[PDB]
Amino acid sequence: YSDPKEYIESKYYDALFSIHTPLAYFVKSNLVRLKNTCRTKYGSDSYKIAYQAMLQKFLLSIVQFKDRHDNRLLLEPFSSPIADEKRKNCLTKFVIQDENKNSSTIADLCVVLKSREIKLQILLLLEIIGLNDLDWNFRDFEKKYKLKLKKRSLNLTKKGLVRLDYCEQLDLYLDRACILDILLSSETPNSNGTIQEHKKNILDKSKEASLVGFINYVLIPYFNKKVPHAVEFIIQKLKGP
Amino acid sequence: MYYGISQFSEAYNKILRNSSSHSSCQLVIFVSCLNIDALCATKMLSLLFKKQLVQSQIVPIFGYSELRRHYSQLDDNINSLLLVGFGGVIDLEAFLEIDPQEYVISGEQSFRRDIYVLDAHRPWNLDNIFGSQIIQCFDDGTVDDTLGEQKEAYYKLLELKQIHEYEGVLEEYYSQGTTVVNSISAQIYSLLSAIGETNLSNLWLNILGTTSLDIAYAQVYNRLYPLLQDEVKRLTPSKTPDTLTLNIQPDYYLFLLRHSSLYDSFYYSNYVNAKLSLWNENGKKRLHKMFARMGIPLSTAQETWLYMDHSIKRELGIIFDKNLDRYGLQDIIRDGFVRTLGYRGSISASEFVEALTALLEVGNSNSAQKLTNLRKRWVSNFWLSWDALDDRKVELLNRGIQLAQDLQRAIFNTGVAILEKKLIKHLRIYRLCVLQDGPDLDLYRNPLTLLRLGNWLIECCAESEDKQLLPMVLASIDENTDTYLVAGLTPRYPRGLDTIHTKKPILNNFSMAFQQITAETDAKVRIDNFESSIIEIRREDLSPFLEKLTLSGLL
Repeated sequence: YSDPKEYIESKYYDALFSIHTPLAYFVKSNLVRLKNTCRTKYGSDSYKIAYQAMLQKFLLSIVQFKDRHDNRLLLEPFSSPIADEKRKNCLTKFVIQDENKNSSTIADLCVVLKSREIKLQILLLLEIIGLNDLDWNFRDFEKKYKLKLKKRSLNLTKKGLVRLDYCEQLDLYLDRACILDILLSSETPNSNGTIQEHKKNILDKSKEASLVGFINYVLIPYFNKKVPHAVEFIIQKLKGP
Repeated sequence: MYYGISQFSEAYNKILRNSSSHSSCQLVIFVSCLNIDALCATKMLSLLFKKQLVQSQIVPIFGYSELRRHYSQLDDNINSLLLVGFGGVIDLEAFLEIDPQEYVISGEQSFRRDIYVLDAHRPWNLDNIFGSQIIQCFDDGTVDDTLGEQKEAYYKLLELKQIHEYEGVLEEYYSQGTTVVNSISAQIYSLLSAIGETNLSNLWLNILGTTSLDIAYAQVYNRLYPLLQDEVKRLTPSKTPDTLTLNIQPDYYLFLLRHSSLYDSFYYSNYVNAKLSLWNENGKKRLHKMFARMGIPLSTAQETWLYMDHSIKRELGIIFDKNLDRYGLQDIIRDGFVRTLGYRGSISASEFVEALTALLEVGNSNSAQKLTNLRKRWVSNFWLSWDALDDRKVELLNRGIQLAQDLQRAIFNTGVAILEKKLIKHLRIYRLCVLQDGPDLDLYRNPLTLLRLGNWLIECCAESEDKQLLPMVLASIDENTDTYLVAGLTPRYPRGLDTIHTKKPILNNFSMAFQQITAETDAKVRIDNFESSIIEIRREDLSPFLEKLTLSGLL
C-alpha cells in the first residue's frame, strides 16, 4: 500500500510463496488494484505505459528463471526484506512445521514453487501481450516462427565457425512447463505431508495447480476476452495434437 | 583436396603404389563401425587388396571419439589411411591435430602419410576439400557442380574499412543438416569397372551397400538403381555349389516376407503401419479388410511362407497390383536383387540388409569403463557383420534374419505401447518421449536399440504434417542404476515417405544442437555415434538437459 512498486512486490511474492491461495486471486484482485492505482497517478490515459512498465520489472526472462530455480536457490535469501519474508514464512509452514520430513520435502517444495511461478510468469506475459496488442501473433504462431527458426539454426553454426520478444518467451515457458509435467508423471510414485499434497495437485486436473486447471480456472475466465488467440494457443500447446 | 570421378583410378594407383613399397603392412582402412554402405565398401576394397596381395588392415571406428584415439596410435609405417563412411563433414586436419609440415618427410607436395576420405555424407567440410593437401577426398562431383559460391567465400582467406559477408555464406552452408547423397560401394564399383575387376561378388557387395541406402535416403537408392539393374542385366553367363547367380525379381517392401508369413510381413512393416496405423485396433481391422478384399484368407496369410500354397504366391503379384493402391500402399510393389549360392535358397538384398542391421545391433545375443563393454560388444558386432559377407558363412546370415525378426517385434510392441499411451509430447523445436523401464527386451541398456525405437516412432506415428519434421528426443530411465539413456533423432527419408512439395525442416542442424548440450552435461556414459546421439546421465540431470535443449540457437 506504501508504493505501488513495493505493493506489487508484496503481492507477487505473496502469490508465489502462499501455495494454498489460488493464482486467480492475483489476477482478479492484485493486478486489478495495481491497474486502478496507475490510473489515478497517471490519468485516464498514458497509465498503461506505467502499468506495463511496472509489470515488466517483475517479468523474468527464461534465462533468469532457470538461474533463479537451479540448485534450490529460490529457498536462499532474497535481497529485499519484502520478498525475503514471504520466502521464510513458506519455509516455516512447509519445511519446518511438517514433522518427520523426508529429504524429498525440500525437492518437493521447489518443484511446486517452480511449476507455480511458471504459471505466474505466463500471467504477466499474457497481460503484457494484451497491453501491447500482440495477441494477433498467436493465430498461426508455428507458421510465423519459421523466420526466427532459421535464425536459431544459423546461430548454432556460429559457434563452431570463424576458425523483448514476449510471444517467444510465452512459448518457452510453456515448453518448460511441459517438461516439468512429463517428468513429474514419469517419476512414477505409484493433509498428507502438506507440502506433498500440493505436489500432487500439479498433475490433478481438478486443481488450479495443474495445467488443465490453470486453463479452466485462470486463463479462460480472466484472459479469454482480452487475449483470445494466446489462450487458444496455450490450449493447443498444452493439450497437444 | 579432392579427386573427381575421373581421378578415381589415379588415386587408387597412388594407394597401390605407396602400399606396395614394402612387404610390411602400410595400408589401414578406418571403417565407420555401424553403417552397411561403409561395411561393404571396405569389404570390396579389402577383397581387391586381397585378390591382389596388398597387406591391408580393417579397423572399426564407432565415432569421432574413436577416430582421434585410433589415429594417434597409427604406427608411422602406415603411409596410406582410408576413412570410409565418415570424416568428410569435419575438418580432419584440425580434428586429428595434424601439422602438414610434420608429414612433409617428388612433385606437388608428398607426405609420409596420405589420408583418403571415402564418404557420401554432405556437406563437404571446406577445409578438407579446398584447404588440405594431405586430406584427399573421393568426390561425387558435388564439389565441381554445387560448391562454387562456397569455394569463393572460403578462398576469401584474407588476414590483413570495407566488409565481407562471406561469413554468412559459410554459415548457411554449415547450417544444412547432414545428408547422404551417394553410395560408397557404388563408387568403389565404379573404380573396379575402370580397372577391370568386376566379379559377381563385387556387384553383390555393390548392391548391398546401395540397398542399405533405401532405409533412410530412398531417393538416393532410386537414383542408383538403374545402373545396378544394368550391371545385373549385363552379366548373362548362360555350375558349382559356389556358383553365384544374381537375378532381378519382385522384392516387395514388406518385412522379411519370405522368412516369416504374408500376414506378419504386413503387420510388422513400418511402411504399412504408417499407412494403416496398426498400433491401435481400427487399423488392424483394415489390414484384415485388405486381405479379405484380396481374396486371401487370414489363416492362409498367417501360414509360414514355406507352407503357404504356391497358388497364392503366383497370384501375389497381380493381387498386389489391384488391391494395394486403394489403401495407399503401392510402394510395396518393388523389384529387387536376389543372390543364389549354388542350389540353396535365394536371399534378397533387402533381406540381406535386414540381417546385417540385426547383427550390427544385437549380434551377441562400475559405469566407469562400462563403455568398454559397449566398445568390445560393438567391434565384435562389426566382425560378425564382416564375416557375414563371406558367402560360405550362411549360418551367420540366417541368425541375423532371426535377430531382425525378434528385434522388430520387440520394437513394435514397445512403440505400440508408446503410441497408445500418447507419451510423445511436443515442444517447439523437438518432440520428447520419456520411457520408464520398458518391460520388453532389454531396458535399452543396449544403446543402438533406443535409436531404432526412435526411428520406429518417427516412421509409424501419424502426428499430422507440421510435426514429423520435428526431431525426437528419447529418454529411458534405468531404475536399477537410476540413470536416463537419452538419444536424439533427426527424421530421415525412408521408401514410403512422400517427398513432393514438402520442405526440409527449417532447423535441420538439430544434431548440432543436441551435441552442444551433451558437451556441457555430466554424462556418466558418453557415447559418440558420428551424428551426435546418445549419453547416459543421472535422473536429476534430465530436467536441465531438456530445458537447455529448448533454448538452442537463441542467444
